[PDB]
Amino acid sequence: QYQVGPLLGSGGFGSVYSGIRVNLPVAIKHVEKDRISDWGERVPMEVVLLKKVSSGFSGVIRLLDWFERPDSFVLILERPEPVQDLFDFITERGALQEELARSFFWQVLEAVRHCHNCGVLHRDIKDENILIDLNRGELKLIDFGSGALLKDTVYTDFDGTRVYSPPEWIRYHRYHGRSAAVWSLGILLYDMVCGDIPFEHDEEIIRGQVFFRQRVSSECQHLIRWCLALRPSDRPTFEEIQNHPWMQDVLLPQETAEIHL
Ligand SMILES: O=C1/C(=C/c2c[nH]c3ccccc23)Oc2c1ccc(O)c2CN1CCCCCC1
Repeated sequence: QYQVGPLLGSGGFGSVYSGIRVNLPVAIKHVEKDRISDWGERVPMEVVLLKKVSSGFSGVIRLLDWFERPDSFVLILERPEPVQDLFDFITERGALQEELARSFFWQVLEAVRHCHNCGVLHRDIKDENILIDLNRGELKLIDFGSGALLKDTVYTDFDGTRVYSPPEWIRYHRYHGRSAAVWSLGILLYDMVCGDIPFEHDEEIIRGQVFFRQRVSSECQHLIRWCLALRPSDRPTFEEIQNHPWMQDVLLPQETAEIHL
């Protein structure tokens, strides 16, 4: 049913190949049964999570199908072409212009709101888990493998990216969903405007003091420092982020593509 192309990447979860449906581009993701920690209804949680979010259009990668095998699951995912993940795109072009960071950040926030509206919390938002559809100028979120059903009580597990994790996890091994998500969005927007993440080490995370290494407007610094408030409840809601003066007059993905890509 698919034509396996070349390997696109791999970790200790699995391996993802480029592929063609027999005519659409897809990505074929192989996950080891040995290596899954969280299961759902029996399937890897990613599958539960993607079915929940994969209705309709959005800035989330769609699950086209999946298969079980003796020792592994295989997920069949949308693949835009051409595409570049945001970690790459930042490595290559350095810190982004504010206008482009605003366009990308908005789309991320729309994708994250959509997951929450569907009861899904991603738990590993970061540049590497974001794909850019270069022709249309649209961002898509990938890798729901550390996700969870969204809930209002405390989380005690985390298998996301440490440097993107908030102070309350580092210190207490506890966080709530939306507020830990807003923190990682703070790390992400800093990453976009500065070209790298603000904190490398547990104690800089706990300290939460933000130093800017690049010229960044004041409103953006304000937004970033707000998402990165040490007390969870001092962090903005998604709505407050989107009503932030720095977020006004965002460009369309298509204008973003014409100007910047
Ligand atoms: O869940 C994953 C996914 C889904 C895709 C859906 N369409 C695509 C198109 C290209 C690449 C990946 C995809 O790609 C994944 C996933 C999990 C881990 C991982 O290391 C990759 C491959 N990645 C490409 C290289 C950058 C580092 C991470 C992203």
